[PDB]
Amino acid sequence: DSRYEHVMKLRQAALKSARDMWADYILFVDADNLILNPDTLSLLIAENKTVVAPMLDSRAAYSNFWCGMTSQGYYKRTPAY
Amino acid sequence: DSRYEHVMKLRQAALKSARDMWADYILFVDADNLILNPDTLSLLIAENKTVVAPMLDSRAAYSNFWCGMTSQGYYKRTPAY
Repeated sequence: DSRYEHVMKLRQAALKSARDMWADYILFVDADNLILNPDTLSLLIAENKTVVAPMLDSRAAYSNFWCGMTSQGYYKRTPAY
Repeated sequence: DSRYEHVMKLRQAALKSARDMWADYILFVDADNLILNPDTLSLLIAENKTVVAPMLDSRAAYSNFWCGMTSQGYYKRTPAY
């Protein structure tokens, strides 16, 4: 739980630091997320939605978007996955 | 001629602190002009031009915009004034 707390605090500090620089957008890459296609940022920016997140592939079913949380926020597959 | 070169050194050192902060627009007001009509900033913003300036008034003909430079950048009263 200390690691969860630290990650939350660090991301919150990043967001706070991106509001005092008067900056549109804040794109949160992480360690291993290989952003291959060079035009990712332009294609996300030119779409005008508040929180958008491209769908990265993988080797198996795993990806980076759910389709439904049941009662306490755990995966529930919905046939539109 | 030793005061001018301390005037520019205080604007060219201001137009540089509004380019490293990502700040649209910059309003140069010298502490001698009465900014009366409280909607001057919105009315200037909504005009969408590169360098725009309100036409303040004064007791005599002198206002803050010329209408022609002759050869050496000194006033010439074009009949459109």
